Amino acid sequence: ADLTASFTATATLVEPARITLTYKEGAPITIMNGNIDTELLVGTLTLGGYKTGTTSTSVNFTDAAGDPMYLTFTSQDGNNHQFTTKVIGKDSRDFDISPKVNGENLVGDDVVLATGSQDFFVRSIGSKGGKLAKYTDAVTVTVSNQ
Amino acid sequence: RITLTYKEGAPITIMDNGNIDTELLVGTLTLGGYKTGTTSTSVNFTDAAGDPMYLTFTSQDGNNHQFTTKVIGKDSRDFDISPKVNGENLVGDDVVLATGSQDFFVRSIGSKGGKLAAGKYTDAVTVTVSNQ
Amino acid sequence: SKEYGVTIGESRIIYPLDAAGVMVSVKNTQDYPVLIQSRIYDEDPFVVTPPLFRLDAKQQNSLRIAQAGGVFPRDKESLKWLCVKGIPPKGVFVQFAINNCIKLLVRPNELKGTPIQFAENLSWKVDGGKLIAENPSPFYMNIGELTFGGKSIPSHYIPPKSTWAFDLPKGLAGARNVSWRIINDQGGLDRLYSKNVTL
Repeated sequence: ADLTASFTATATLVEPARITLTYKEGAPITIMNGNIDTELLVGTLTLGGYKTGTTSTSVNFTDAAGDPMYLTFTSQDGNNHQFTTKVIGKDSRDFDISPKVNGENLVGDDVVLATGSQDFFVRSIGSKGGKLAKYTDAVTVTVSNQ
Repeated sequence: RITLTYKEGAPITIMDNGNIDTELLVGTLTLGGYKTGTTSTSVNFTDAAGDPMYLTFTSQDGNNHQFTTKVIGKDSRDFDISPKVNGENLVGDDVVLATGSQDFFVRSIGSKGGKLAAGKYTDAVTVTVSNQ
Repeated sequence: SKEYGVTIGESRIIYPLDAAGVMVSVKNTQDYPVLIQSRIYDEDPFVVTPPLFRLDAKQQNSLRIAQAGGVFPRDKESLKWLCVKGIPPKGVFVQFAINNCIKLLVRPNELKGTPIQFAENLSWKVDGGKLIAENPSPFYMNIGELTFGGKSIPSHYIPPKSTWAFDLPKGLAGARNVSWRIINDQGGLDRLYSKNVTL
């Protein structure tokens, strides 16, 4: 004879929070009057690992200068020369978008980041001082996962 | 009377590719109340998906995310015991069951058709024990 | 080029109010050792142990999060952030550090049910160019997918027994159909709910 029974087997699956970041160094930079050229692709950032739905406002690149909307690079020599950069990217429609940088967005509306990874470009602005003569920044990339 | 109970294993971590690791102990089915001499081929674990050899678990979110599992017990010498799952079996893992009750481990295979979402997964499993 | 990465074993922590502690895994996914620095922020009753420790290449370790004291509403969830930073070892040079932050959801045992049981109950309205959600439940409703008039809207949590207003892109003039999924306790995108806006 055949005898039967049943039970509902159960499983719990969990989604860790993975954040990755790749930095690809841009060309070396050229002093022209003591100006560097504007829109110099300083470097390309690729943020990855995040869950689809992660937004641009949940990403905040911060540094010690704390200048809202700009990352500040400073000379390693003792002379304290400085220039500012912006962090910007493109959405699926090719519109201009930005993460927060020191807590504020430079350009665009809040958007959902591209699936998988999102490129951001670090682009030079200028230096409100003037004459630039290694320049360094230490940047924290904070992602506030949904 | 045949009994079938279950003990859920550790939470399963979804990998970056949306898949899961193989061989994870998803949970343990305990079969009991069968006649002495009952063999592994008299035991057929079935579910609605009906995939021969495999049990399929489904998300509870209306999104039908699925993963498959195999059902493998171990004898006293740590050889595989393969009951029938949806009518089918591995070759050579036919064995007389432990006396009284027998643990069968539900072992992960992986995603069936797409990236898995975190949450609760279930499979309503029926066991039929023949030759009783 | 240069590579960075911090993995936390879950994307949220559900912390039962008054519980001794919880554990969460942290993984250094890189080929160099880092310092793991962990901090709690408001939306110090909660203590992270260890607050700072070394984690070698491809190694995993666990933090304990423990509540010592503190006072929280019992009619509602509270929200904190656990932030986990991987500090790497020390003409343009830049060093990065990932600060991976996840919601720490403080849940009274006094609360009935779970979020996925009340996710349908969100109600929606357009006021002053914004899509406004009302959450009558005592849980944070962590929206993970939101669409209005068939257009994607960057999501945000709706706090307990409260509201959130979302900015709308252009072209949603007389749009009324809202769709949403919350993120469940395990970090998964939950079921699709669909509903018309009211006046």
